[PDB]
Amino acid sequence: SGFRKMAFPSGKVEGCMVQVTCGTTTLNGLWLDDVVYCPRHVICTSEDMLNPNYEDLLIRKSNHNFLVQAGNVQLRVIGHSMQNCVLKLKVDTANPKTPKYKFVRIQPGQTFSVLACYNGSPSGVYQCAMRPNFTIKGSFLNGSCGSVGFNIDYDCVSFCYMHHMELPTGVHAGTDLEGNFYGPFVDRQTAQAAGTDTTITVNVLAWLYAAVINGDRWFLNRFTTTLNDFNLVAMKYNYEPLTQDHVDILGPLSAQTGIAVLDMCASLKELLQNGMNGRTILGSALLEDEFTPFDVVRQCSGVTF
Amino acid sequence: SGFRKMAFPSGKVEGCMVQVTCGTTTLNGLWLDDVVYCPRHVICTSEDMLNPNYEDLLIRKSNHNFLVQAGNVQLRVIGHSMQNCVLKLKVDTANPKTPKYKFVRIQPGQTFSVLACYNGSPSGVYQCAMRPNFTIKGSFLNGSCGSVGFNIDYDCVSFCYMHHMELPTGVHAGTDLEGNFYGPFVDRQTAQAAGTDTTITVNVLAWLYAAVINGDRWFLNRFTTTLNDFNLVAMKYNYEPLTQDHVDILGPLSAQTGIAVLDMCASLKELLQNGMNGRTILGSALLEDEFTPFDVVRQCSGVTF
Ligand SMILES: C[C@@H](O)CC(=O)N(c1ccc(C(C)(C)C)cc1)[C@@H](C(=O)NC1CCCCC1)c1cccnc1
Ligand SMILES: C[C@@H](O)CC(=O)N(c1ccc(C(C)(C)C)cc1)[C@@H](C(=O)NC1CCCCC1)c1cccnc1
Repeated sequence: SGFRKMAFPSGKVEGCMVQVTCGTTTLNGLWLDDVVYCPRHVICTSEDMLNPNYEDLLIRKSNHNFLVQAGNVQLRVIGHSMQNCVLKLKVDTANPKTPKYKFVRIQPGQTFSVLACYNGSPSGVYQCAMRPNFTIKGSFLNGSCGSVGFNIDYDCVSFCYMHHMELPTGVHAGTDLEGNFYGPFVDRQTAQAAGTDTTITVNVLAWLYAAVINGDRWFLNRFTTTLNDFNLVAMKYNYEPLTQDHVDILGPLSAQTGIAVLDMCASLKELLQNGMNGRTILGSALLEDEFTPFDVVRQCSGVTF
Repeated sequence: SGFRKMAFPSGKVEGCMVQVTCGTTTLNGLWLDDVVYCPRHVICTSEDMLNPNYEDLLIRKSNHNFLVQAGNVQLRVIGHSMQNCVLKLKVDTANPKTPKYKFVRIQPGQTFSVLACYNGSPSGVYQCAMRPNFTIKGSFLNGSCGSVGFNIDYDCVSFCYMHHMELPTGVHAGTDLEGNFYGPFVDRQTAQAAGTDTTITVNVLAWLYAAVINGDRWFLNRFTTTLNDFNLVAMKYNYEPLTQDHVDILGPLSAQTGIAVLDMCASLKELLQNGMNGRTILGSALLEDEFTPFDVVRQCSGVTF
């Protein structure tokens, strides 16, 4: 029993973290096979942050201008290239600790673990969701750039996020491992606004099922609703519209608990319209939306890796 | 910026997890040097759970009755002994992945990371506090027994918790790595009550400092208070009494923020007496007490390992 924001075991990713230095700027890189991946803004100076021309700045850099350090050993950089917003540094040694891996571009509302690093060394690990507005609410200090987000399936690490920047609002923005930003953000020090941050409705429902599984059920009500009726409520409260795909994804939890998805929607509707009256659900006084239906099944079934 | 419940990187502990089977019971063990540590109730059957005589049950077990498996390789058990509530299985191979480690018995209110495991394989990692009543509110399913809790200081793993049981209330109980339970709990299937679960006052204050550091400050009030006056409020709300030791431990955060500790106590007093009026602090609608002053400084300073 019990329900916690649980990250994946981070060891397979720890063995891939390296330090990348270019000039006076150091950040984190990801060493898989003989390629080190890192944010291209490693080539930026104080001058460059406001409006960098990355192609022009890159041209002034040769292989020997990138120092890559794994622990205390120095990798030899034998090639470099820019792919969208990431740099790919070819090194002369394949990482002996390279796990089975894939690069994946995740959908908004999906979750992943972040291994926060500084100077190529791991600091901690925590679970995140890609917000509907393509930000993440992480914990990142100066130098955390190039830390990665990932999921693990048995023995395979799916890398889905590289950290690039903090917005002036204090939320975080970054790329997939092909260097394409999630959302409309760009890697320059300019004012950038995130859009409206809506709540991931299918995730809240999954967490309500997790609560029922754990015995927390004061919120189960006497009503049902319809998809269209519920979504009238979701829109007023900045919740993502619920679709039949979402209902289908909740199927396994619905079957485990015997609670029809639309019945749980009606409970959520009453929760949105009346609040929680000073009660808690799974130790929280807010409706939590950073657990997917898969996350719930994993933690309530004990899937290992 | 940002503040998250952050666990330590778990790789050094992943390399120490093994599977221990005795008869039909399998759980997790911890393999350090040539010793495997695990809960002694691995020797229990269905019969034994209500009132086991562990000494008598142990006598019926020889070295070859313990199967220890690390990944898919079998360790040879060349000795066994009971130390309080843990079994120590001497194996013929020292773990090549043994990290620098220590066994530590932590104080109530201190935090640690838990690497939840099943069948010797890691499932996830999360941050926990040892409650004042010596329970932990974890996420543990059947078979999680022998999963460990730990802190890391640079290169040294301090093991402080081994999971043994779930109470009928759904909270969790376990031992240090010498097999002494935290709290009054025993390893048998009998009704066991935790006492009153009080709030870790010094941890709430630390988290309030984390909020100020992060720009969340609507709760800073115009009052101050005294230690004795504040503690009158703490007692009404089941908060741990605050001591001058606690004030001293908060010194670094007080100096970083320029907010005297007793001023923050007065803000907390108003928060306890008036609630949060539907506002949030660091994304929470409750007062969070599972961050120590050290945890806050680490996450707000970027200490790596
Ligand atoms: C240094 C780099 O290795 C990693 C790094 O930490 N940061 C970073 C610094 C410059 C850049 C440029 C692309 C502008 C060059 C990109 C990221 C800062 C950061 O984003 N500051 C923002 C702040 C408001 C807008 C301007 C930049 C940071 C701090 C905390 C968490 N995450 C990130
Ligand atoms: C099987 C063992 O390897 C690990 C294990 O998972 N559990 C365990 C089972 C028996 C025992 C005895 C000491 C009684 C033999 C100790 C622990 C159960 C558990 O505690 N059930 C409680 C339930 C109410 C009171 C009776 C025992 C569990 C489930 C979920 C989380 N944590 C633990």
